[PDB]
Amino acid sequence: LPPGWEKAMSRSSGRVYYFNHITNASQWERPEPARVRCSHLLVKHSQSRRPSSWRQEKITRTKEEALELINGYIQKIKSGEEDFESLASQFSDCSSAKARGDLGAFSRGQMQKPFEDASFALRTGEMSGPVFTDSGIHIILRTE
Ligand SMILES: O=C(O)CN(Cc1ccccc1)C(=O)c1nc(-c2ccccc2)[nH]c1C(=O)O
Repeated sequence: LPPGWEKAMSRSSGRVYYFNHITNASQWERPEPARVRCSHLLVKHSQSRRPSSWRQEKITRTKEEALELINGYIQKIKSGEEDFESLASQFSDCSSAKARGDLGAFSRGQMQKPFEDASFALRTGEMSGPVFTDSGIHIILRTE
């Protein structure tokens, strides 16, 4: 299977699913360019490198509370109840929020390493699960 993918078994159902340990993506169905383009939604927490954003001068949520927020945004995006662009614009603690989280194109050697690795392991159109860096917790959408 492509880079990072392993076969696993569901806790509730017993059905096979697939888990990517590089993007933290998981999906039911069976699953490198010089440059990729991604958007993200960042949720900072009290242990972030810079616990401050356009949304909130002092970010005080714990890492666990950030992960809970991230997982709720993933659920809404996957259900189609909200789209990624809209939750990024509204809720991302990154300054790219004002561009629907779009970061433009980048190559390896530019981003923090867990962000880069996840970005380059996603398929075009594919969204990560929670990705952790010193900025905080991310949802990454690879758009090209
Ligand atoms: O201030 C910055 O520009 C970067 N920081 C603080 C920081 C500083 C050094 C290392 C890691 C994080 C952030 O926490 C941050 N990271 C991002 C980020 C992370 C991954 C991809 C794109 C943007 N955005 C932000 C932001 O405030 O707007």
